Order: sequence, then structure tokens, then C-alpha cells
Amino acid sequence: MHTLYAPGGYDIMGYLIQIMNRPNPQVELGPVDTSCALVLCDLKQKDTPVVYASEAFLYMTGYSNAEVLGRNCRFLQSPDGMVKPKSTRKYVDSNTINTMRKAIDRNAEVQVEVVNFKKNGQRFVNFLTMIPVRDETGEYRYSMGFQCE
Ligand SMILES: Cc1cc2nc3c(=O)[nH]c(=O)nc-3n(C[C@H](O)[C@H](O)[C@H](O)COP(=O)(O)OP(=O)(O)OC[C@H]3O[C@@H](n4cnc5c(N)ncnc54)[C@H](O)[C@@H]3O)c2cc1C
Repeated sequence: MHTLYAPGGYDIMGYLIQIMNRPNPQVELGPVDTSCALVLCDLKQKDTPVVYASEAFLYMTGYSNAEVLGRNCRFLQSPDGMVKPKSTRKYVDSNTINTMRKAIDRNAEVQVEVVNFKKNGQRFVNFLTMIPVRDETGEYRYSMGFQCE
């Protein structure tokens, strides 16, 4: 993967505002800000890579910015951080992974409980919520994920 990052950074605050102001919320998230664990992935780059990770996310997972950026978030599904696309996870519920996959493809909001592992191999249940995000063109370009241990 050779993901490219937006020169000048991402409008994370603007996107959080967009999310809290969305008209027909399918999932209630309650107020959110930059203090919580979150990531923004680019739907328009190969394998929906993380292009921004909040400090709280890195702290929760134990991974560094260098270890997460440019990667699809699925690495959290294995204690060795090695998860190949389309592979059958041995520690994660297949229907759960398919639910996330379909929600992302359809730009549909979703909330799931998925088993994840921190960098040091510590297992935990991640209550994950993903909401599609529109960029300046007004069309869905990113997805913001909010992780909860
Ligand atoms: C912003 C954002 C944040 C995210 N944060 C996290 C996070 O914190 N933790 C995390 O674990 N993931 C996270 N994800 C999810 C991850 O990045 C992938 O989107 C997710 O694993 C599903 O996509 P995939 O490409 O891995 O699917 P695939 O690799 O295709 O795997 C889907 C699995 O489902 C099974 N399956 C497929 N179709 C069917 C079917 N019809 N019936 C039965 N089984 C089926 C397969 O056997 C396969 O193993 C995040 C995604 C985004 C966009």
C-alpha cells in the first residue's frame, strides 16, 4: 500500500460537526469530539486506508501513527496485526466482519462489537461506530470510525 495523505491535513473538526448535525441519523452517537478514539479512512484510495488517527486511538490500541496510517483498520483483528484481505479471521466473527464490509460499501452508518487486539496482543471488545463523511464536493469521500474499549 502506498497511500497518499492530504497536504494540509484533514478537516476532522468540520467532519465531527457534519456528523453531529446529520439529518437522518440511523445510529445515535451522542456528542463527539477530538478527545476520543477515532480514525478517518479514505474511501477513494486503495483498501480504504486510515489517513488520520486521533491520539486517543493510538493510545487505546498501542500502535504509533507510523504503524497505523496508510493501513486498512482490519489489522486490529489479529494479535500479530497481520490480517490479509478476504481471509477468514480466526478470532473474529465472520458475520460481524461482513456487516462492517457491507455498511462501508453502501455508505450506511453501522455499529458493531468486534474483537480486536492491542499492539501488545491484549484482547478487547471494540464497540465500533462508523459514519460516512462528505468532503468539500458534497459526496461521500471518507468514513469516520469511533472506537470504544
Ligand atoms: C473509518 C473506519 C474505521 C474502522 N475501525 C475498525 C476498528 O477499530 N476495528 C476493526 O476490527 N475494524 C475496523 N474497521 C473495519 C475494517 O477496516 C474493514 O472494513 C472490515 O474488516 C471489513 O472489511 P474487509 O475488507 O476486512 O472485509 P473482508 O476481508 O472481505 O472480510 C469479510 C469476512 O466476512 C466473511 N463473509 C463475507 N461475506 C459473507 C457472507 N455473505 N456470509 C458469511 N460470511 C461472509 C468472510 O469469510 C470474511 O472473512 C474500520 C473501517 C473504517 C472504514
